[PDB]
Amino acid sequence: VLTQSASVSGSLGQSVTISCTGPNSVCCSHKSISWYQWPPGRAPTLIIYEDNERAPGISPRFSGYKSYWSAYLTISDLRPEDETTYYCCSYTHNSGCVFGTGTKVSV
Amino acid sequence: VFLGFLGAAGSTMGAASNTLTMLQLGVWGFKQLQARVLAIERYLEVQQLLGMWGCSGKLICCTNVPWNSSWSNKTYNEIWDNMTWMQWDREIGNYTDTIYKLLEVSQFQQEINEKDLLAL
Amino acid sequence: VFLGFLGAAGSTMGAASNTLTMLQLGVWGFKQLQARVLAIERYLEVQQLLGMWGCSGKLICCTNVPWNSSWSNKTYNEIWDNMTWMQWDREIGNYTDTIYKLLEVSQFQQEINEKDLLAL
Amino acid sequence: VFLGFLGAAGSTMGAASNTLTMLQLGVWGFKQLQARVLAIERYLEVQQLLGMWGCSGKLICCTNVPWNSSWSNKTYNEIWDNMTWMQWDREIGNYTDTIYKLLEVSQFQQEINEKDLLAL
Amino acid sequence: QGQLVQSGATTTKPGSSVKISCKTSGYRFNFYHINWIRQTAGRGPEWMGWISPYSGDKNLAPAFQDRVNMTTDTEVPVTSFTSTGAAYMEIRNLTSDDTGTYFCAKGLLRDGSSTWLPYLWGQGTLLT
Ligand SMILES: *[C@@H]1O[C@H](CO)[C@@H](O[C@@H]2O[C@H](CO)[C@@H](O[C@@H]3O[C@H](CO[C@H]4O[C@H](CO)[C@@H](O)[C@H](O[C@H]5O[C@H](CO)[C@@H](O)[C@H](O)[C@@H]5O)[C@@H]4O)[C@@H](O)[C@H](O[C@H]4O[C@H](CO)[C@@H](O)[C@H](O)[C@@H]4O)[C@@H]3O)[C@H](O)[C@H]2NC(C)=O)[C@H](O)[C@H]1NC(C)=O
Repeated sequence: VLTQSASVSGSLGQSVTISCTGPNSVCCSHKSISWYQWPPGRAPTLIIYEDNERAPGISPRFSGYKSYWSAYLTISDLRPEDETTYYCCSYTHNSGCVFGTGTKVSV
Repeated sequence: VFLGFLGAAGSTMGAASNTLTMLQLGVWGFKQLQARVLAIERYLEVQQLLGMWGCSGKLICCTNVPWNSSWSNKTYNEIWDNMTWMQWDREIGNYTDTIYKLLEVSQFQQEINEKDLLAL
Repeated sequence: VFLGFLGAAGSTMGAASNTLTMLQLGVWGFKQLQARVLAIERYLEVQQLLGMWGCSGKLICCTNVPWNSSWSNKTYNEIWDNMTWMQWDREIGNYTDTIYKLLEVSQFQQEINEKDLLAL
Repeated sequence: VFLGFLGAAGSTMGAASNTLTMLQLGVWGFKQLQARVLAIERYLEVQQLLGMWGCSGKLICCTNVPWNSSWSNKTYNEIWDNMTWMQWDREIGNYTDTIYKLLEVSQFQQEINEKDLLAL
Repeated sequence: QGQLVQSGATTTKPGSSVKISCKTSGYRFNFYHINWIRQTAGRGPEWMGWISPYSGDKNLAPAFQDRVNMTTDTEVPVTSFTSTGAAYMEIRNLTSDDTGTYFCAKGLLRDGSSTWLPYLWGQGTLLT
């Protein structure tokens, strides 16, 4: 039920921004949004949790935002390894993740 | 008496600290006395330091020293909701004396600032 | 030194508290030392408690605990103008440890309230 | 530990204070213990007095006692810029106990003034 | 640190019920929820459920409510902050729709609002 961007891409030096939104049952002002970097069929990676918090070791280039109706994932200064798919979560303190449709990128 | 408040030693730092839920001169005569002196030597080890930081009678005293990120570059949420006082101490144990000295000068200068303030 | 302030032991509670007006190892060598340790064990018995209530350096510290009338249902005028500290202590001696614990949590929570206040 | 802060003993009073820049019971077993008790008897000699003046945890506490010019009729500039703590102490050593008593009553009355203030 | 090694990538046919293991190391197994999440090839990544290796409390999705059995045996102490636990999970009326790689991941923190968030992931187990 949680939709994101169809697809985006950029080049080495610029930035992107992956959308993520849904109805009031999933989005947003009353829920926490997390962002995962997930290569298809392999071990994923946490990058952002509860809106704008960066996981340990995550480079300061990754940024998260959340208006009252949608959440974004800004990937400033792209690199070759950032060419993956991306998914967003929608969770509270006592629940489970409601993942997104999917958004892919490239350079 | 109840100096054993270790009850939350395996809990997270923020769950534990932020929101709790006549002798005879023989070998039991000199043993029991040295154990009585050895206890209050150490209670005054810390209560003196607590006095040198402007923290006498305070369990949670805020200071005037910014956090040098070289001590620990970790977030509030990955400290007080993830680590325990036992292991946080070990991670930051090397700079423990630099912060002490620096706490001491922040309070000493704060003592003379109020001295210049109460002179008016 | 002058720890004998009993001078107003027979006076009313409010008249007294509210408005005052090199050894040799022998039997005098180990006696005089234990008497010296036994004195400061007890001075730190109370000064530690005074620190656990936010009362360090205070002779009259006001607290944040309402008076449970089951402790003593008596008036201010029939306490501080009629009773003496010696006999008031005996009347309220049973609940003396309940109040201590309760004083301790009132100060601990007060330590984190100012912690949330100074965070802004 | 570092109780030897005499580093500025020959400097002027205002340059120093205002702006800094397991035993065995033998003759080393009872010697080392009495030296350990003799140290904290004296740390509590002063920290008790500091508590009786409303100065717990303070290196520079201002008081409520005006300066009796009969103690020393000398200027701020001929004290804190001319004399040293070692010799100033000797000059004012005779009245040192009168000021102590007087400090003690200024704090005791200040304890009941705030008592009348917090009663509202 | 920490590493969650999973089970083998063995395949079965519909009507069966397979168990997937998840052997942890390098961290206190009791301190963080274990979390299984399935990546079906013909759907979106679906969260299956976390269990508490300490409280023994579980929470699944309503799509696996009466279809999944998730358990953990006790942890083996290694040092003051290192344990070795094992996580097990099954599926009831299993079909071929449930085909995909299954992951196990430990929780993020142990307090706050992001407690169980699948931070450290495993190796995945190919089904089919
Ligand atoms: C010892 O170590 C363990 C392991 O770390 C500690 O256990 C963890 O404690 C933390 C809190 O410190 C827990 O985080 C909380 O998680 C709950 C989720 O549980 C809630 O939801 C369940 C499913 O809906 C529900 O069944 C629960 O209700 C009862 O059931 C269980 C047992 O079945 C029982 O344990 C409960 O207490 C209830 O009796 C339960 O309601 C979540 O709701 C919490 O969020 C709230 O609180 C946080 C602050 O804590 C706040 O920030 C939020 O906004 C929200 O208000 C909170 O996230 C964690 O789940 C525990 N388990 C782990 C990590 O595996 C244990 O506490 C340690 N004890 C000591 C003494 O050190």
